[PDB]
Amino acid sequence: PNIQIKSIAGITEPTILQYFATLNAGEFAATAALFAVDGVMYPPFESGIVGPDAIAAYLQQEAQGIKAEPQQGLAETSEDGHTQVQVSGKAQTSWCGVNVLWLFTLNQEKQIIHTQIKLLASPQE
Amino acid sequence: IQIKSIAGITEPTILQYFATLNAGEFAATAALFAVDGVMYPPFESGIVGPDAIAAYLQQEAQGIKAEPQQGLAETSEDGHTQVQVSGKAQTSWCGVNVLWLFTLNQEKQIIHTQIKLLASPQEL
Amino acid sequence: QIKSIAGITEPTILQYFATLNAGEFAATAALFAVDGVMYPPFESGIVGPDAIAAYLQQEAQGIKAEPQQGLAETSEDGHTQVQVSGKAQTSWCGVNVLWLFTLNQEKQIIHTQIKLLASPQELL
Amino acid sequence: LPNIQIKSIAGITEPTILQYFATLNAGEFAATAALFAVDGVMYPPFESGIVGPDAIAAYLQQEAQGIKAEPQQGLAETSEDGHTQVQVSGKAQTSWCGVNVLWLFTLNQEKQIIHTQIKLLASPQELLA
Amino acid sequence: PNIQIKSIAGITEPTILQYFATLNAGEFAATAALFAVDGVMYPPFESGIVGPDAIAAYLQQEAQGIKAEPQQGLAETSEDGHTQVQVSGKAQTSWCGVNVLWLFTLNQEKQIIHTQIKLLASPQEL
Amino acid sequence: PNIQIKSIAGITEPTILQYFATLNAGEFAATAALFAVDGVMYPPFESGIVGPDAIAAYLQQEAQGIKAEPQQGLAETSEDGHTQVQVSGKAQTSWCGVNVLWLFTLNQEKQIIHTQIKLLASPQELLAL
Amino acid sequence: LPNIQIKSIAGITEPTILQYFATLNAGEFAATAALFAVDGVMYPPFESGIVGPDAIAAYLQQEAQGIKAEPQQGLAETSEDGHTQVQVSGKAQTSWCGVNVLWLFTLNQEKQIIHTQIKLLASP
Amino acid sequence: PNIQIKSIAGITEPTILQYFATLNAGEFAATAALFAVDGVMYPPFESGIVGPDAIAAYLQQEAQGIKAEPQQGLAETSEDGHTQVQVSGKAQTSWCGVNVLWLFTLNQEKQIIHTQIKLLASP
Amino acid sequence: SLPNIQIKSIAGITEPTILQYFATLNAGEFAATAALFAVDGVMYPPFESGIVGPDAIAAYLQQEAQGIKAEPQQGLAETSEDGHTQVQVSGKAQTSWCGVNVLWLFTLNQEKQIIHTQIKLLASP
Amino acid sequence: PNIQIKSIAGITEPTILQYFATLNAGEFAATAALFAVDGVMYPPFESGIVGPDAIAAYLQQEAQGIKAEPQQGLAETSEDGHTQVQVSGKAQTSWCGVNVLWLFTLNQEKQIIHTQIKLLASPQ
Amino acid sequence: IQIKSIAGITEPTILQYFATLNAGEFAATAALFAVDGVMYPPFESGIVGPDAIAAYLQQEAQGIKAEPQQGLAETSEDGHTQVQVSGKAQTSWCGVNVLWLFTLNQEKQIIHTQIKLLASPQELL
Amino acid sequence: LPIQIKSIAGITEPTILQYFATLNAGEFAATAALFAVDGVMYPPFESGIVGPDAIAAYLQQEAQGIKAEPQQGLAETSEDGHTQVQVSGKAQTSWCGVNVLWLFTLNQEKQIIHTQIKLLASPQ
Repeated sequence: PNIQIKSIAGITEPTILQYFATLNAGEFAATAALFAVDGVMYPPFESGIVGPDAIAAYLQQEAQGIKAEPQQGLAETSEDGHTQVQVSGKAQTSWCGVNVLWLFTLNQEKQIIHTQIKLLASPQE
Repeated sequence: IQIKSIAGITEPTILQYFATLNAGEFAATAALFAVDGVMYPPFESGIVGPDAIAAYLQQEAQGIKAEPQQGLAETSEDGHTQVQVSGKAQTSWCGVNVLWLFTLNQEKQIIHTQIKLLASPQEL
Repeated sequence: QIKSIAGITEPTILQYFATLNAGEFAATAALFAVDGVMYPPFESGIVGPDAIAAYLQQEAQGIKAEPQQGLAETSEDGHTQVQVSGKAQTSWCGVNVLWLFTLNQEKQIIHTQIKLLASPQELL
Repeated sequence: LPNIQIKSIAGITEPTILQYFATLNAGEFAATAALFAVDGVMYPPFESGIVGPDAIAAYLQQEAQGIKAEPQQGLAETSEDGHTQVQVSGKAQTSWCGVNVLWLFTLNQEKQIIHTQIKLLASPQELLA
Repeated sequence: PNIQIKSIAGITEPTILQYFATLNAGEFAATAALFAVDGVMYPPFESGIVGPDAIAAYLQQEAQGIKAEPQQGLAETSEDGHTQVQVSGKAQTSWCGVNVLWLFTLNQEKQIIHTQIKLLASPQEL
Repeated sequence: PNIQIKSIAGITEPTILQYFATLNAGEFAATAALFAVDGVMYPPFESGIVGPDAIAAYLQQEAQGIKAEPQQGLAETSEDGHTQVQVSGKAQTSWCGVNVLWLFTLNQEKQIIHTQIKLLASPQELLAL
Repeated sequence: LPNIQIKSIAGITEPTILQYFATLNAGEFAATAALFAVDGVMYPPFESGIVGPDAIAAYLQQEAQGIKAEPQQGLAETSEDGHTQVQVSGKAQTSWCGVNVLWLFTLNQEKQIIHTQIKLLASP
Repeated sequence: PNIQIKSIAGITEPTILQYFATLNAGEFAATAALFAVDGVMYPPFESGIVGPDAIAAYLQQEAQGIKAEPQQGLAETSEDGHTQVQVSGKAQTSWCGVNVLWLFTLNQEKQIIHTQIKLLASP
Repeated sequence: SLPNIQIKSIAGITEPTILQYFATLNAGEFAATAALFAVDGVMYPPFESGIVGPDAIAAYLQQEAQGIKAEPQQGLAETSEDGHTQVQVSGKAQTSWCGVNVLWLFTLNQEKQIIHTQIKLLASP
Repeated sequence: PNIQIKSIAGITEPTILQYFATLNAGEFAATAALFAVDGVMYPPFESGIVGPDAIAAYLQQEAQGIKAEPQQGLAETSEDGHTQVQVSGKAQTSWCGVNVLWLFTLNQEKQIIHTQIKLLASPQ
Repeated sequence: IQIKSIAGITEPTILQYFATLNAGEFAATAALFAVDGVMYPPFESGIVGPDAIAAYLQQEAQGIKAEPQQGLAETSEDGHTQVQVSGKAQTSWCGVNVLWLFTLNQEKQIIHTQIKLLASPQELL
Repeated sequence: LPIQIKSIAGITEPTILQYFATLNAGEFAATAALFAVDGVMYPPFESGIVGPDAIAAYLQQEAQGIKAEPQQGLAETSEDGHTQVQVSGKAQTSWCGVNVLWLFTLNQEKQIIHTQIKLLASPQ
């Protein structure tokens, strides 16, 4: 299946664009494949999910019907060769919509070692 | 906007090179290359770095649709990735069959890419 | 200096080819009537000199037309029909082309069209 | 990549003439020069007659930069010999100064500019004294 | 003489496997045999060599002591029943080794109609 | 043409034409190349030989004096896309000539998956009196 | 490269001024610009101030092409602070049209143009 | 009078272009004017010549026949606000041309403090 | 066929044994090449061990030097106190797939026989 | 300390003469200065030593009391503007002496990008 | 770190001349000369060939600091290069203003170099 | 400045191949240089010619336009260290050929001490 994604201001990291594109297409396999073997997805509020297999199972049930809408981002390369990425935008679900900051850390080979979402909103929690 | 899948190719950089080339994101395409990454177009000499590359693409690559059908990718001893991709290039005047070659570094940046036309006795 | 074309003396046509090869796309578009149409081979149909000049600025970079010969006819309405056959070489591919044109009474290009011929035609 | 805006000149449909203005406007001084016959002459308003396309492209390369011609309307005649006379009137602007202009052209049987001349037309000068 | 037949990732087309196998074992009459009667082998530098007989002579003198090491390749079937094959790898001669793209076009009967070698740039800075 | 791939009545599958031509020319690398990675040559009296490398090795030692003279063959296409081929003929070595049925099985890509030999009644078993 | 015509201007003997006109007329826009201080300002007519030689030279390259300055006369005075105030009057010709002009120049102790300004003499 | 000088690669310093242009057109008064009050001209071989009056004098009688043809030069500004200039080229006379290095040192105000010629030949 | 022998000029080199070394090499004629050596003359090819005597050398050149074209461009020659001649020649060795730049080293005895020759390639780390 | 600067037949490239003159004089800092910033001296048997600082370091401890005696050499200029130099002769250090081929490559600025040493003959 | 640039001078031989003299590398300086190259110092007669030149430099040029400020260069018809560099030379006993002249052959060896003293603080009373 | 000879069967002695290759090229100066200082060339019928200078001079006037075509030869080494060579073939001109036997005696340094030619034929 062919997938589409809106390009994200300040980001040309291909792993990051693919992460968003796959997610909005339902290809949770391709999304989880972007993680390294021991890569960790922390979603909002729930505990960390490890490895492509568990990650892709998590997405299959929970991440259906969410549309990620990243507007902008920044990427910096640390001393150890890892890449740190911040991306801001909106999530839209079938109930309501929120503002979101997505955090990624990629290895020397651009596999997602970990990613963490935080909502942009103050003690309504 | 517009990431077509390519049989046998799942490498995000490769899919996006063709995706961005199909839009007018010659800067987005260009950014996929390493700082000293080379783009040898067919018949011209090697164009070094994302800046030159995005310049080249802005004047010459307008109105071209790459239509990659299939590809294979292999990992060398040095960690580098070798990719071949085949398919069509449609221009306003004619459609040709094309082999795209790519070598990626350990960081998935295109170190070099080369195009070879598929066709026999065609002069200059 | 404006090369001749066997069988063709009609200035608008000589000027059409000469201006394209030298990349003078404003000159090329100026030959068209206000509502003149350039139908390139695979795409829509481009109206007016402003549009036409734009299109020629992006796609027709690197092109060389090589008309060999032509014919021309004058219709009952005062218009002039011109057929010019030859080769068009771009950085990808060279093709055998037949340019069709229709000038009005003032010798402005009302519309032009490009048609392909053959070359890879073995068959049994 | 220059934006190309092609005027459209009232009463003038002779393509060589529409090219002439189109070319000058966008800086294709080579194209402009191509429009002349081999021994064709361009008389700009103040200097002497410049001969042949090679010279004319030189002259236009250094002098005509930045210039915007704005031909408004025109007339044309076809002579007994097959030549075409053309008169086009309008404004020529520079970033320093704008005047009103009559461009004269003559074309040979082959629609090449044999000669073109510029004539300046009175602008707000008060002979009203 | 020890014969080492390597797989070629993505390539299972027997004529193509044979071409590489024969070259490496120095069976250049077998290599030539894979071509159509009017088949053309274009080496990288010299002009086109026509027919099995010429091809076999050429390989007898020039191709001695070469090792082709194809890595991977792709293929495509045209409408005319022909097969296009693109194979990429290294060719080593012990004086020098270069990276190469082999192109092949096979007719309906799997005979090589024409094959070309194209060199790929190696360390060539500025 | 000096270099020759002889036809075999009934047989147009090129893998098979090449199998016989290469055997007869001694080009055992070319022959072994026809087989898939895990292809098996079962010679008539010995156990199966697996993979091109082994098959070339075998043919280098045991098939040096050999002349296959295939006469005719047939082929069929199974449900799975494999091709079955039967080719009957004579095989002459320096020690003895026999009547032979060669069997082949080709994958979808026309590589030899397996081949077998089956001896046929010869001129002298036919002297059954 | 260019030959430099250091035209006399009645009333003006300051070389920076003579050279400002001379370099302009020879097409030497980088020479002209060099006459300014590092933070010197050229106020052309109608557009805003342009600061520094590089910027000035750049501006001159695109806009000043084709123009002959024809200064006729000028006057200079030295201020208490050691600066020099110069007015020069005359024409600026183009191939299409001539305007009368007043060039103003203030120079520093080191004969650099710290600023210049042009005023056209007319009233549109 | 209109004064002529073929441009000098790497030099835009006006006092320097004036010097050569005045020299060539014979205006030795104007040349001398470029010097500070105690400015020195060292011509080839002979001693210093101090101030405009002496310089003009000197130029009137010796320099009449010479076309200086400077081709290139360089200028840099020392810490003392002075400018140092090297200009190289040919000096033609009606009998013979030689290659020349001209040296100039300018004060803050761009007057020539001192200038020195040197021939490039080895007879 | 007796090969036609092409005695290409080599700028700076006039010693026939050296001009003929290349010329024979190019013609096949490896036996003629080998004859240029003294009885105990040594050919050190690149990477491999030294090879002694015309017999051994013609054997070696028969199997390895097939389809190589030496392309010597210039050279220099000096005569030592002992009457021997020291020659260096630089140039290209072309095969049908690739070329390298080459320095040939030669030492000739008083009788212009090659007592030893050594080749070195000019590239790589 | 007496310095002796021998001519090298066939070789007039100054960097190369300096390399040898310097080495034989104990001026390793100078020798090292001949190399580009990222230039490499490969000595025989050991691995490559990058940069002048390192190269001077190396030469200070290991290279004392070596006398290079180059005899003759050839040079070439490549398409890229680099120079390749091959120099042959003897290295002597009293206790034992060997025949040597020095190899050099210079950039467009005549700095040494890499130099290697190859030992030659006498063993058999 | 080594090899200072000189305004307007890109000729490596000249850069190397100054750098080497400043550090006491008279061997490196002398080596820039052609075999028959001449160093005319300002008061003495000309010194021929690298061996002599290094000798001269060993006993007269120790303690010198040359401070070239700028220079120019021209290529003559015969392919020779002509270089003029001006600046200061300070020794322990006194400083001077100097014009260094150089002539290079086609191969950028120094054929000859000459020193001209420029007028210093000499008041003309 | 390349010269060539067809391979001579049984001969690899380089002085001998050069003699023929120089001769056929017209390079009679080089042919003469193969002889020792007191080397003698006895041509057919005429008296012996001594030394390269005389030899080259002779060859300049008499050897013009003759192509030697040696087919086979033998070489032996005597007890004195000299080399005795016999070569047989044709000597052609554009009119008519004759069969020839060349004899050569070389010194230890492979210089031609003497050569003699004989016609093979019983006419005249």
